[PDB]
Amino acid sequence: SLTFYPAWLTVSEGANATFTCSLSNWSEDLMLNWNRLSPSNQTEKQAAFSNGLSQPVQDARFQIIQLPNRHDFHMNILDTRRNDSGIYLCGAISLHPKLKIEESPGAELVVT
Amino acid sequence: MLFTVTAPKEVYTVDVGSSVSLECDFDRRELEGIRASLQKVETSLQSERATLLEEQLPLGKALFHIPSVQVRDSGQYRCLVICGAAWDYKYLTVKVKASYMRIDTRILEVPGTGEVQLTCQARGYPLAEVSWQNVSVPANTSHIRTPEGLYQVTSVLRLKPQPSRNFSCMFWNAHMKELTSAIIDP
Repeated sequence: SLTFYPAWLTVSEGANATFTCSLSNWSEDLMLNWNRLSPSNQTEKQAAFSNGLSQPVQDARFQIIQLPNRHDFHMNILDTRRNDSGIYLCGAISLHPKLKIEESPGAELVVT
Repeated sequence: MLFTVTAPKEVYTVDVGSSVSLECDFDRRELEGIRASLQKVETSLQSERATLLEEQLPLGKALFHIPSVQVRDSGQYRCLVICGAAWDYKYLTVKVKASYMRIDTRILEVPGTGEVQLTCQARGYPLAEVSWQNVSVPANTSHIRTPEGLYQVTSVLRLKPQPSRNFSCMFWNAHMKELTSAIIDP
């Protein structure tokens, strides 16, 4: 299971905002994605964490940092803008032994 | 990597008994290690109904073919593509429909009362409403589910038979935006 907290976060433009994605189980082969929801609740990939590296899709303000306990991650939006306001989640995939995808509940960001 | 998957169409509307081809596109710039799959999300296990048309993979398209779609195939799916140390996915929704095109009709005279009883019955999907054209007396309309998940809708009208009048039962399938009808001559 995955949690993504706080469920609601409100910050002023320019704030460097953080959500925390927390995994029940961490594995070295796990790949972790940070998604945003569209108006039709489609997932849209923002960044990924794989092989110890954070990789933004198209906006480098979206950064993922794995914390020392390996199971918790900070999903950081640097220098927030009003257009960042929306719903986000995290999702993890494992390939072995079988394929397994899990998603956290959504969390809402409001940037004012 | 910068690997992403996109879904050009999010909602597929499918006639029961016909195929779908569910599509997700991916970034070719980001081939041997590509793994594309489709899960039905209800848990989210890999689909046993869909066949990957793997010849489209070189074009940057994951296309999954499901033959003879049934009501139980309706719902949300997830397409997933993994490319090396990266992955992405999209959700797709299959909505199903079945026209209320075959309408069976019956006419009976009700013993004792002198009234006539008119029945229309049809199967389709989703649930149709029935009305009887230019009839003030309300009918009794009900439904069951068929083994394949369709609705069988039955409408029964009981009234004094007025001379030279035909009765028309009108099935309204709101989701399809379809009106179908049958005429009964008593």
